[PDB]
Amino acid sequence: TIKVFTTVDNINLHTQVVDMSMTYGQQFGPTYLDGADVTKIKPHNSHEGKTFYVLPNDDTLRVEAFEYYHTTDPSFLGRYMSALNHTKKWKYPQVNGLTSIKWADNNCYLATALLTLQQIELKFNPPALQDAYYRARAGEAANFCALILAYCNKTVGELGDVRETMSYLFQHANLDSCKRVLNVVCKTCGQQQTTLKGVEAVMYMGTLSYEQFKKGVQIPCTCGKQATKYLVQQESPFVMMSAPPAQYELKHGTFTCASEYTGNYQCGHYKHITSKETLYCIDGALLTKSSEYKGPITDVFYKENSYTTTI
Ligand SMILES: CCn1ccc(-c2cc(-c3cnn(C)c3)cc([C@@H](C)NC(=O)c3cc(OCCN(C)C)ccc3C)c2)n1
Ligand SMILES: [Cl-]
Ligand SMILES: [Cl-]
Ligand SMILES: [Zn+2]
Ligand SMILES: [Zn+2]
Ligand SMILES: [Zn+2]
Ligand SMILES: [Zn+2]
Ligand SMILES: [Zn+2]
Ligand SMILES: [Zn+2]
Repeated sequence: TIKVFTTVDNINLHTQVVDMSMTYGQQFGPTYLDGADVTKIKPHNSHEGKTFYVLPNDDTLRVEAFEYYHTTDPSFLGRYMSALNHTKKWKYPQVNGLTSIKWADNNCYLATALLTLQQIELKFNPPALQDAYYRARAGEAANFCALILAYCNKTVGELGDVRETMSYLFQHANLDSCKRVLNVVCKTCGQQQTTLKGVEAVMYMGTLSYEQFKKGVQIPCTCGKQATKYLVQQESPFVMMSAPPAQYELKHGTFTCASEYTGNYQCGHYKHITSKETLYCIDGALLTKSSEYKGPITDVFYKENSYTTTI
C-alpha cells in the first residue's frame, strides 16, 4: 500500500493508494506513467508519490477531461499517450531562432507545421493545446506534437499532409473574428457576393499567389461558364494559399513562410521556406540559405490585418 496521484490533465490531482499485488488496470483502468502503458504493470517504490494519467471512469474525471482537451472521445487519451511515447524520444533543435524536429518516423510534415505555427498569430481553444503551444515555442515541443497527432487522428509514422494538418488545427483555434468576403462575376448569371467565416476565411485551395487571389481567379459557375472569383474584403491575422505541388518562385519579402513538397503523391518529403533577412530553408535539423528561390511549392503563408479591394 503506497500512495499515488491520478489525473487526466496534470492539473487537478486526485490522491489514491494502490495495492502491490493487483495491477493498475485492475484498480484504476488503463493507466499511464510518463506516457508509458502501466495497465499490466504492478506498483514499485519509485511509483509512490508520482502522478499517473488515467482514462476517465467517473463523471468528475469526464468533466475535467473535456475542460482541458475539448473532447469526449474515449480513445483520445490512449492515442495521445501512444504518440507521446515516440515524440519524447525525438530531438527538437533550434534552427534560425525557431524550434524544429530532427527527422524521425516520417515527421517532415510535422516539422513544417510546427515551424509555420511559430510564425502566424494563433490562439487555441483547448487549454491542453494552448499550453503545449507555449511550451513548444520555448523549445519543448514533444507534448505539442503528440497532441497534434491525437487531434488529427494520425499515428506516428503515418504520412501527413501539411494543408490537412493546418485545417484540423484551425478548427480547434479561435478564428471567429476572421472574415472573408468574395465576389464571383459570371457573364450570364451576374455578380454574386459571398461571406466566409472561421477556417474557410483563412484557407483557399487553388492558387499560391495572394496577389492573383485579389486580382481574380477563374472558377466554373453554376451555369457552366467560367466566372471570376476575387477577394473583396479580408479581416484576419494571416491567410493560407494552397495549390497542388508545382514550380514556384519565392521572392524575399513577399511572404511569411511556405511549404515545399518533392516526390510522389503521399510518399514525398516536406521542407520549410521562411523569409527573414534572406530566404532560409529548414529541413528538419538542416538549414540552408539563398537570396532567391524557385522550387515545388504547395502552401504559402501571408501576413494580413484588414484588406479592402479597390474594384
Ligand atoms: C485538388 C488536387 N489536389 C489536392 C491535393 C493535391 C496534392 C497532389 C500532390 C501530387 C500530385 N502528383 N504528385 C506527384 C504529387 C501532392 C500533394 C501533397 C501536398 N500532399 C500529399 O502528397 C499527401 C497527401 C496525404 O493524404 C491525402 C489524403 N487525404 C485526402 C485524406 C497524406 C500525405 C501526403 C504527403 C497534394 N492535389
Ligand atoms: Cl469544443
Ligand atoms: Cl476546440
Ligand atoms: Zn479533482
Ligand atoms: Zn473546443
Ligand atoms: Zn518512433
Ligand atoms: Zn519511436
Ligand atoms: Zn518525410
Ligand atoms: Zn453563370
